Amino acid sequence: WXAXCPA
Amino acid sequence: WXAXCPA
Amino acid sequence: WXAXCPA
Amino acid sequence: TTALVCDNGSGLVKAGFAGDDAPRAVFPSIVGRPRHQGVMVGMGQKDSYVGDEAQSKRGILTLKYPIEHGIITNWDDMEKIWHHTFYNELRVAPEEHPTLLTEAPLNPKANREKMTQIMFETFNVPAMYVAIQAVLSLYASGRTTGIVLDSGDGVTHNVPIYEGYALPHAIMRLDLAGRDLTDYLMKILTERGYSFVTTAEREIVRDIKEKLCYVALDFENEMATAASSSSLEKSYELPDGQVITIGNEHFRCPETLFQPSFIGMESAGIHETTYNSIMKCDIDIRKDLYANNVMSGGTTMYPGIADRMQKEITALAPSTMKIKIIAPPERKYSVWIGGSILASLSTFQQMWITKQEYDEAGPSIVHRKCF
Amino acid sequence: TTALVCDNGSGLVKAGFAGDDAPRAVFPSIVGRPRHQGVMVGMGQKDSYVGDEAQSKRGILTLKYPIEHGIITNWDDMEKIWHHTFYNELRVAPEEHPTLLTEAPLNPKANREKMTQIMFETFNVPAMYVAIQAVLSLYASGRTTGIVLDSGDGVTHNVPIYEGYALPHAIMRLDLAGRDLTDYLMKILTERGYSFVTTAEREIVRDIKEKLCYVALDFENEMATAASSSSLEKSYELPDGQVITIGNEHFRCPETLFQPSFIGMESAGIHETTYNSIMKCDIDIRKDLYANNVMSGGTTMYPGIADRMQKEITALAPSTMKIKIIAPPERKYSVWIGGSILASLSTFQQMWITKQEYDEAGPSIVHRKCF
Amino acid sequence: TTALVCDNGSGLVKAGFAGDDAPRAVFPSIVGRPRHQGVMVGMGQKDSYVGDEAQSKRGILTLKYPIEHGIITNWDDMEKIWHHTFYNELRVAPEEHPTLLTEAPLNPKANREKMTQIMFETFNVPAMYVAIQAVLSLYASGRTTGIVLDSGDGVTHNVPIYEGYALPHAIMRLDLAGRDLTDYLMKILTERGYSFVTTAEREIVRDIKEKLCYVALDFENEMATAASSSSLEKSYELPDGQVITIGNEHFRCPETLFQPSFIGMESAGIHETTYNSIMKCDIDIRKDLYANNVMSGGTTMYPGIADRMQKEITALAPSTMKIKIIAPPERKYSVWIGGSILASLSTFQQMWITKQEYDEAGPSIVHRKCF
Ligand SMILES: Nc1ncnc2c1ncn2[C@@H]1O[C@H](COP(=O)(O)OP(=O)(O)O)[C@@H](O)[C@H]1O
Ligand SMILES: Nc1ncnc2c1ncn2[C@@H]1O[C@H](COP(=O)(O)OP(=O)(O)O)[C@@H](O)[C@H]1O
Ligand SMILES: Nc1ncnc2c1ncn2[C@@H]1O[C@H](COP(=O)(O)OP(=O)(O)O)[C@@H](O)[C@H]1O
Ligand SMILES: [Mg+2]
Ligand SMILES: [Mg+2]
Ligand SMILES: [Mg+2]
Repeated sequence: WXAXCPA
Repeated sequence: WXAXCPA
Repeated sequence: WXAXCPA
Repeated sequence: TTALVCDNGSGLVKAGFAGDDAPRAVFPSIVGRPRHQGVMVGMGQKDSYVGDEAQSKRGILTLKYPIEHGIITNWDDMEKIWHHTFYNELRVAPEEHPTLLTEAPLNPKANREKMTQIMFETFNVPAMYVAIQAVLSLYASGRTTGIVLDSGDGVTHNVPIYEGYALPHAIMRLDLAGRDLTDYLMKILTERGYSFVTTAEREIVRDIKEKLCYVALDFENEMATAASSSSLEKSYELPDGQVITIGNEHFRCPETLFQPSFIGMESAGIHETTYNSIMKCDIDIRKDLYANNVMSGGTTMYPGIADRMQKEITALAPSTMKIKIIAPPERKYSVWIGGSILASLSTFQQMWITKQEYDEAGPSIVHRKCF
Repeated sequence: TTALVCDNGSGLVKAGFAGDDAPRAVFPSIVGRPRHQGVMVGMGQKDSYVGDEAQSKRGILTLKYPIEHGIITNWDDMEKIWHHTFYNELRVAPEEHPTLLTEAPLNPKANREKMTQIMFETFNVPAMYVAIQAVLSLYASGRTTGIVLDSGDGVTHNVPIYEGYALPHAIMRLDLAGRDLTDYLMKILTERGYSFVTTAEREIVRDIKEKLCYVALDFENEMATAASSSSLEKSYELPDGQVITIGNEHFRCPETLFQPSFIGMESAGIHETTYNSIMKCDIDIRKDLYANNVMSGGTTMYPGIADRMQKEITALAPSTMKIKIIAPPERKYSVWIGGSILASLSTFQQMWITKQEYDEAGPSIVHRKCF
Repeated sequence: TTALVCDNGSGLVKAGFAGDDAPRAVFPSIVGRPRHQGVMVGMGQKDSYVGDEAQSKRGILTLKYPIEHGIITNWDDMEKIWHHTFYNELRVAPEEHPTLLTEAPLNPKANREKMTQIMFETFNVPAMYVAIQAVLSLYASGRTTGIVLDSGDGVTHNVPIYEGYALPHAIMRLDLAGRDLTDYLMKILTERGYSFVTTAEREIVRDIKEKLCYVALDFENEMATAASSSSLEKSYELPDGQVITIGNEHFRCPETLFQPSFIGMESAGIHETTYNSIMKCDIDIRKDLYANNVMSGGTTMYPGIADRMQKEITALAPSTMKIKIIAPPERKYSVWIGGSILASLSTFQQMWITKQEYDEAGPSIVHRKCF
């Protein structure tokens, strides 16, 4: 992901 | 170690 | 060699 | 000519033409690059091995999964994997066959839009489609009502559907999946004495989890039995030849699904998320949702997972309600089978995203059809 | 009487009573055995020298470290080292003083259990304890929140703690340490003319690395400056009297910490592992983790390591967040200082593993208290 | 015209054009100078004999090997040997033919750069290359994966290669070789009595070692049998005409390879170093490395060395792993054959170090191509 978690 | 790496 | 061993 | 379904999973890419009963080619979603010196000249060393070739010689490669947790991260790596699939596995020119792809629910719109753009511009597919994986799993199951637990490799989502009317508000998405279980197994195999750190060693641990791991009916009793010096001790042979012995690690790794607090995750287990998703639906619906539980994903392939989840749900659900869990033997390829069924439907042949439709709305028409 | 803390490191055993501000005795964790003929008779020639005496006459000995990467390998050698410590360095009878030890995180249950068994049976310590080294380093630093980088001689772990609640899922352990840096320095000191192969020569190379080696702020620019025939050239005097000259080797050896690919290790550098461990905690925690970075271990004693890692993390971390690295002058004995502080706490006096609690559950009760 | 390969060994210089299946000229790497007076005038006693002529009249010479332990010590003598080769053995002007050399791993940047400079300035070779001997041995073996044990006369290295990607961190180099074995045989021939102290007598001892010495399958049993007054007693004839009898000395001289403690060396035997090098690679590589062991050099020409090494490795390696040792009959010229194969490759024709590339970077561009 972009915010929260990686991906 | 026992498996992986020596120790 | 230069240090350690001859050569 | 004929549509082809390319289910891009988070670790196993499955591709094959529509109408078949099984994927034609299944290879790991791995792109590996050389790590050591290229001393030998003239033998034919490529700069990047993709797919089964990458795993064949993983001892000199740094494998990197383009998809993590159901989201593509390295778009060049995904272009490489898609080209390798289309031109080496199916051995077809993608300029003729419409392509159907699968995406997990509750995913960034940028991901799916960029996927459509790269598949529609770099290649020349005359049409394309993106469908939710659990909907395809429900299609493969042959029914029309039920709650699907598609515990993939990177994601574990849960889409409840009644009479074909999916409820896009009880959809629960969890980030626990096969990759996290493999990482936890790597972390807890250390306790016995084996620490697998490199990516190839991670693949070895994944193989160990695939071969030996299983879910106990009751965790506390199984742990006590294992600690009481019982026969619950299997042996695995590493590629180097030396044999490792696994104690209670082989039923502690898949217990993370029912207890995400093992890896410090706030969310509840898969059984509790399924019960909550069933609860969030209408009251008159769950009479069928309880009795039409559907499983998919090769992670949902642990021995005894079905009985454990049935017991947990029956404990959570009212006592006077029949809880039936459907676990077909083809759970690993259920999403692909459903995709092949859907792509061959006569009614679905109009819901494609044609090139004329794409060229007028840009890489944003993919929101015309969202499940 | 009073508890004594015996931090068993991977090359430097530190022991001393609790309440003191510095270890009483620090000697190498080396057990040396004679290698040549015992020609002279009547000299009191012992069959195994342990500790400082082993290093004093290392020219006729085959030094062997019982610990490799924070792991006990030769249990007879560790029994010898512990007996030598308790009966020659502290000069106490261990049957009275409870003993506190330190163990690296993600270490085998077998190793720690065997250590507890050998101390409770061979010696008669009325109580014992095993604590994570990073926790003791945080205790010594005087704060309660932060991320500890304890880069010892054998292991380099990283335990993030917020408000005293350590997160046992962002703990990253690396096998790069002072021993591997010494081996790499031996390998690259070849390139100038220095073939250190024997164990005594390994100790000489370790001394060279301790004295001259340092971490450059920028690696490529430092390589350019060194190769441009600049003044970056120090001289060292070997024990036999011959002076050696070191060029760029003295800042390439400790760069392996930030680039483990130098010795063919897939894992990323210490800065990248620290950033990953910080990002593996909760989002609201890193406000203090970035600003409370803590260093320990005398390897972290390379000149300029703090500035280099601060620059690397600031490059990795968001630009609008303060990155502070704490490098106390007592980094070498930080773990022992924290252990002495903890063993003297009034609250900790109940968390001991008494002999009564040991003689009931066997050498497995130690998992009552794991950090 | 055509490239020529001049493998500069530590006692046997092998030179010849590329594409041939065998070296054209093989002569000892010996530079001899007169030692006695010159009472005879007109006999043409030169001031320095080099090559086969030096060994022909070694009775009045003091032979001095320019290369010791694969390291050039006397550069004037090395220039003399190179000139003698190029102008008497191959009988070709070196200003036209590109030259390929062999150098041991973990060998000088200093001496290798000096050798490049001396061949680019004293001679006018339009191109030059320096390659690791073990890589050339692997080329000659015809395979692309394996672990090479090139036990030369001055050095004994071990370079493991998988799929053409050598791992430059498991490369183990040992200083035990044919010269040290000859010195040990010289020292232990004193037991039965025959002791050789001059350089010509050292050559005689080398001939004895070449002819009679062999490696026993089990050292203890063979020693007991020899000490039990058995038939293990060979006879050799000295040049003058007197016959010496060798008892257990002939199978004790090459036992130093598997037991370097005989001459007070801390390092382990060649079998143990090979096993350690195999273990230092990745876990998934060892399956092929165990079954693709490659031997080269001539101290590996001892009868029964392959069986002894296979037995020792199989004892060390896991029981369920196939251990195969490749010992081609052309082990003596394996490095030269590999060099001839490599210099004739079409892909290698661009990896040369041209004179234009040399005149811009000075005697330092050789690090453009390091194996
Ligand atoms: N026999 C097995 N036992 C346990 N897990 C398995 C087995 N076979 C495959 N898996 C798991 O299946 C996952 C890959 O298939 P799947 O669950 O369909 O996900 P994806 O399609 O995203 O790769 C991985 O997590 C893998 O470890
Ligand atoms: N001044 C120094 N410069 C570089 N390294 C040092 C220095 N002082 C100590 N060390 C390193 O510290 C290590 C030993 O102390 P420490 O880091 O606490 O580890 P351990 O307790 O496991 O022996 C060795 O790797 C040693 O080389
Ligand atoms: N048949 C043999 N028996 C014993 N030693 C041999 C034999 N053939 C060669 N050697 C030894 O091998 C060495 C020369 O060959 P090699 O090991 O390839 O070294 P180099 O590369 O210096 O020529 C010398 O030590 C020589 O005595
Ligand atoms: Mg899936
Ligand atoms: Mg420490
Ligand atoms: Mg050779």
